[PDB]
Amino acid sequence: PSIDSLHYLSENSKKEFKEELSKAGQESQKVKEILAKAQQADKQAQELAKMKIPEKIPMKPLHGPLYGGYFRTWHDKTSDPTEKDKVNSMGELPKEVDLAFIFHDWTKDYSLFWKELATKHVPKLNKQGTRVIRTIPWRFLAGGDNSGIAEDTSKYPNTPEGNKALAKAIVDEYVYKYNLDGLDVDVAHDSIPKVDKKEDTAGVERSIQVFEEIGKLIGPKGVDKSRLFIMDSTYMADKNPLIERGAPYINLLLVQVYGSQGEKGGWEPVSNRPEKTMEERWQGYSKYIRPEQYMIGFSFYEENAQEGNLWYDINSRKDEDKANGINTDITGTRAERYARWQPKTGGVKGGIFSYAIDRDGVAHQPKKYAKQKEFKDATDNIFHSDYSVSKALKTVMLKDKSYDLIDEKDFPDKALREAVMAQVGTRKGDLERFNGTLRLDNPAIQSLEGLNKFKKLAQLDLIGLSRITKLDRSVLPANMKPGKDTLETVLETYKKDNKEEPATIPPVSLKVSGLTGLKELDLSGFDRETLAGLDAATLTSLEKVDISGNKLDLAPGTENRQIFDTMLSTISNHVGSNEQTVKFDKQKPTGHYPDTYGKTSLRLPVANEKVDLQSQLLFGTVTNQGTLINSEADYKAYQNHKIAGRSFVDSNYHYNNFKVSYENYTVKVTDSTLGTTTDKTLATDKEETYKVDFFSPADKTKAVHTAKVIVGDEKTMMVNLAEGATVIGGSADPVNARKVFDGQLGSETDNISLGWDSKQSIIFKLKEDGLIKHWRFFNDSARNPETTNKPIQEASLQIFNIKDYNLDNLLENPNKFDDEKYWITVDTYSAQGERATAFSNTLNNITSKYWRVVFDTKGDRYSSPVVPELQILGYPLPNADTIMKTVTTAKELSQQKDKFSQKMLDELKIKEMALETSLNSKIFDVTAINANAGVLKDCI
Amino acid sequence: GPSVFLFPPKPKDTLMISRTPEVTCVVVDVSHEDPEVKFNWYVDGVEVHNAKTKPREEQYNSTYRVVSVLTVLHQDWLNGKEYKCKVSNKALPAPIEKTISKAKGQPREPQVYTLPPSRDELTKNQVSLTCLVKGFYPSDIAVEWESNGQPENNYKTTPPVLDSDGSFFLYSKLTVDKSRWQQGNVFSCSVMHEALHNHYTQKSLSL
Amino acid sequence: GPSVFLFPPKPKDTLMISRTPEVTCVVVDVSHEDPEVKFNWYVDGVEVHNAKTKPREEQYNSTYRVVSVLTVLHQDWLNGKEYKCKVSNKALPAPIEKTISKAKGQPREPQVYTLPPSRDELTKNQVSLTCLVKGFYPSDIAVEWESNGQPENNYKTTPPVLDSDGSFFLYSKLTVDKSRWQQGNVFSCSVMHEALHNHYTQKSLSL
Ligand SMILES: *[C@@H]1O[C@H](CO)[C@@H](O[C@@H]2O[C@H](CO)[C@@H](O[C@@H]3O[C@H](CO)[C@@H](O)[C@H](O)[C@@H]3O)[C@H](O)[C@H]2NC(C)=O)[C@H](O)[C@H]1NC(C)=O
Repeated sequence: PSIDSLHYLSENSKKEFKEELSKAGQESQKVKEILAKAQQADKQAQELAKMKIPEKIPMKPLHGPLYGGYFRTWHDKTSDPTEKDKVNSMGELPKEVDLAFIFHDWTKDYSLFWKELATKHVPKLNKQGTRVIRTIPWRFLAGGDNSGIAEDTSKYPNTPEGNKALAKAIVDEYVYKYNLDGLDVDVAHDSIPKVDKKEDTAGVERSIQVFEEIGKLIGPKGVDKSRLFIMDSTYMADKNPLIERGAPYINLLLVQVYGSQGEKGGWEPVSNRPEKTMEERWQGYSKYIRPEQYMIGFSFYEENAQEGNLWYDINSRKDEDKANGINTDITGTRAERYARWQPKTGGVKGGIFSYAIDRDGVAHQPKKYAKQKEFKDATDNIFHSDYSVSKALKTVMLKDKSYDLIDEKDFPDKALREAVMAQVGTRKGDLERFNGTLRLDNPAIQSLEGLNKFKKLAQLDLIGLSRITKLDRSVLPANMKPGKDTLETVLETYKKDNKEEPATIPPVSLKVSGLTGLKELDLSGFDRETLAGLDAATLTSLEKVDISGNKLDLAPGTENRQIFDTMLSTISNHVGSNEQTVKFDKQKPTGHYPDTYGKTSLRLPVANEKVDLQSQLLFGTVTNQGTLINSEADYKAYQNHKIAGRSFVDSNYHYNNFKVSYENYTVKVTDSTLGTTTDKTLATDKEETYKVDFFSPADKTKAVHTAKVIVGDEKTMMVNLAEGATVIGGSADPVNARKVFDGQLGSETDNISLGWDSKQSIIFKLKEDGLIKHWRFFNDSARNPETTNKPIQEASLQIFNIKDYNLDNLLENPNKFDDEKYWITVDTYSAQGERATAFSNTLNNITSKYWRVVFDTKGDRYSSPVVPELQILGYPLPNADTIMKTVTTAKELSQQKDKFSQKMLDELKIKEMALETSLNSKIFDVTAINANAGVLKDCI
Repeated sequence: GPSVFLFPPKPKDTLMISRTPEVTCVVVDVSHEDPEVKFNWYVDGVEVHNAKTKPREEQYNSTYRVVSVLTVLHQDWLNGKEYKCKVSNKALPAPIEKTISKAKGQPREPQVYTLPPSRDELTKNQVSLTCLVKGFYPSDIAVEWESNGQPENNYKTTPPVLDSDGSFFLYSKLTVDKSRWQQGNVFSCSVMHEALHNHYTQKSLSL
Repeated sequence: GPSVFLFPPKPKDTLMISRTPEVTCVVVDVSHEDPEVKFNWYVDGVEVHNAKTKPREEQYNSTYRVVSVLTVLHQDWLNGKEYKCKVSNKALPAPIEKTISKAKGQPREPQVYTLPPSRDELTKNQVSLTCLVKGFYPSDIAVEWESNGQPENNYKTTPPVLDSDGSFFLYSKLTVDKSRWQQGNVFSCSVMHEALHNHYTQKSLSL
């Protein structure tokens, strides 16, 4: 009985049976069993071809909180009846399971399971209301690595027509094959479309498109809406490549975080805080999908649960009952919390799910285990599960008042009620939890009664209910005034020291418009900030209003004050404004800091005083209404701010109360020498110009303001000649050595050791021409105020003696020029023995485009020169080579007091004085040098 | 309870300043759901708070391990400073301390000898150019193979076999195509070890 | 609870086809409370009852080491067959199983070549004659030195080191005088290696 002549076996199964042929390819007795089983598998396959699959009857719409489950097909007694340890039947799942996630895991082609589904389990699931949805991996649907049917790149190219073919085939094979009731997509990066563990962009997009076409063929947007579109993944949504592209096509979204890590998230030391929290996930999905569309899965205790899978996320087997693999008490089960678990924000959940649904009733292994390898009753002993635990848990959830349907007793206005249902939902719990936008445009809405029920709503657009007449808290969402979350956690999470959660509730966005029939509007005592959302022109019938006790800046001239003036005018034109009909006072405006400051310079005289930098310079509180309060007197003018002739602010908010503080905000001073300070105190005893950076307590990188303190005369800013240096010959590694010249101070982690020698040297040219006046080198203490590197005890800067040596020769043979004979010592540092994080010294208008310095810790015994950062100081000065040459020529001639006469000497002295002034100036003016040089060449 | 393991940097990393030498103390032993781990690392007996606890690079489930890596200056490791990490966490009775340093002992200059391939090595597709480095203390040292002034990745080394003089020794063999070996472009064994001149040396080879 | 560790035979025995390798399962850290140990041997994963228990060896921690030795076929062992020790004790929830085998992979013959010191190397006082044995798989291998057919003891042989190509390599250096190593005298490095061709290799040496 050859395997090529079986007819009814799938080409895959045949390829398997012939690979099994190759092994023991000639063993006389095993070549029998392999053919005899390929045969019995062909008999099964043809029994699969001749069955009468049950026609799929219409299934009532899924409504209310649901309970779903992923049943290990390997754990089903009929998937492979040869495995006698599996005794349970997914058909034994109770009616409390609202959703049946068809899992196709470990079912042969000839497997009875398909028929049992089609003829028994699928019918029963229908008759009980359980809808069956098959799940496949993204690899199953995309990629070619074990992509099954998708391996046929000819049958399915990554092309539009190719994608259409792939979709039709996939739906036929996995959905239409059994006329299945739903489509579920595994999104686990493992299930992610993979090929050589490599992202297939065409695979990803094409799977997006093929699911999308199936969703054009099945699901809410599909030809066959009776088939569902589910999506469950272990990956966080922000990593779901199909989230964006499949949201519009999907019918269901499932997510299971089984285990303490999924309940509480994981822990990050870097931020020292929880990560991957439930709320994060539900929010992520909310970026894509509705909380009604969201269902969460927990895990039963699966047989033979190995490390990782052995989550014990539900109640475990009691330690005494060492042979009892079933333990049914949900009380205090983490799954109990799951059954109670609702997302704090957004809205009410779509429902619940279960991973390893085939394990309902089996207890989790006790922790006093996993040291034993060959012994596990609760984990690895086989039991026949009645799914009783699943029934109990599903019923417990099914008895949650939280899911109660929103009804007309909630919103009496059948128009308003229907409109809410249209825009919000049908569950009462939704209203307490609904955290979205609310567009109210049906003019038919005669009364807003029940609107008070909106507790978490994000935005609220009243966009044309002209039949409504009065507006107040009783008909205004609970979220109307500011507040904190009142939703207590039902999550038995692992947060223990993080045991505070007010969760300030942002006051809802209240857009109101087309309430033409509105007569009474009461927003007083809502602590509201602005009038935004209020279509004042639309409250045509407005007759009574009170907005006292808000957080709104009603100071005249504000856009807030503008709307207030309009409303006051409307009242003064309707019945006259008076203390009874209108209330706006008792505001407590919150000052915010201004975005920009204009004081870019603070000038003080040179005196032995000291000044609080921030106070003189870091100042100002602007309102969200744009009200800039910049002084105690400014706050006193706010006290003087009057509305209707009197203030609108609460009498209790003293300027102190009113004032926002710029304390804890830091400063970065920077004197003209590029020296830096951080004392808000600054002493004007020294004539200096400093540059001030304002840092928020929140940020010390982007300055909120820059300033120029000026004691005495202004000074030109220096320049980091070291920026853009060209590394030249030196002991220090030029690649690394540029880091000292790298402009940035650099991090503690970065290496600041020049050379393996108490003294180490580095040459380097400068980027561009300039006037050099100082230099500086950072000690490692700058990098870390506490460093073990000993400081440079003595150091030296020198230039290449280009006057005596051909700089062309040096550039030709830099190593040859490693001699101080090739150099000219220009400066020398020598530590006198005091701790310092850097050293600095002026420079007498130095000129060498190239330089070469050595530093020296002077530490003999394997103490190496380590220098934090290299600072070369001056101004930009083009033609520095030629200008400095002229300067030295002027020096030499001014020495040549015998060569030139007194009449020439006076002009030469004027010229030398000019050059002296020019040595440290910013605008290179070579003209005087040239005129003097012409005079000198004439005199020579 | 948890346990700590401190791993010195690669001898090349500690021997090339262009690299950033570091010892990594990681704790993977008995741990719990409580994830707080106040990793603490010292050097020469002075505990440094600063660190860069690696973001968990674990791809998926079942890897709850925290590792801290401390970069160290060469002149600090080299000076034999003893970095001891004492890690405290609530699951632990007290912080656990473990120390590593530059190995104690008189540094000993490696003696390098070049050996050409055995004839069988040219009968092999890959012939082996050998550098035997002996008499080197401490055992930490970096040797490498290059050809035609360019690095040769097909090189293998040996553990620092303690010399009879208390130093360590090894042989390294760079493998090259036996045709390449026959037309051997100039190879160089480049070694960074404090026991080296300029802590850096090249040994030449040519056809 | 006691602990079980299964050790293989000596490398030379498994590394010369003439010799008979055996796996001996010694259980250490065995407390007084649960002293009893039951041993099951296994050749190639097949349970065998030919293991022979030796008298116990008390450890320094007031614990005993109890060993049962089962002979294996040399070629079976070198071919990666699994020698398995099952240890039974009252302190274990279930019997402990341990398995061992030769390194998996196609065996690669060790090539053994002895080279005398480089002229620079022989310029020392005690020149070393080095026998490098490379290209050897599975890593299981054994090498020994001799000179003039007589064993040379002033020698240290490195353990086999898995090469980048999946075989193993090592060097053994026999120290003689640079007077003697370069005096002129034929050394023979004799290797018996499961990684060696015919479980053997030879390396010739001369000044
Ligand atoms: C890491 O975490 C996941 C999620 O908690 C663990 O659960 C699931 O384990 C099963 C059984 O090992 C995996 O099922 C198989 O996956 C392969 C992927 O090629 C698929 O082809 C088979 O049809 C089968 O479904 C499943 O991928 C895995 N993940 C999920 C979301 O169910 C997983 O076991 C953990 N890692 C290990 C090594 O156990």
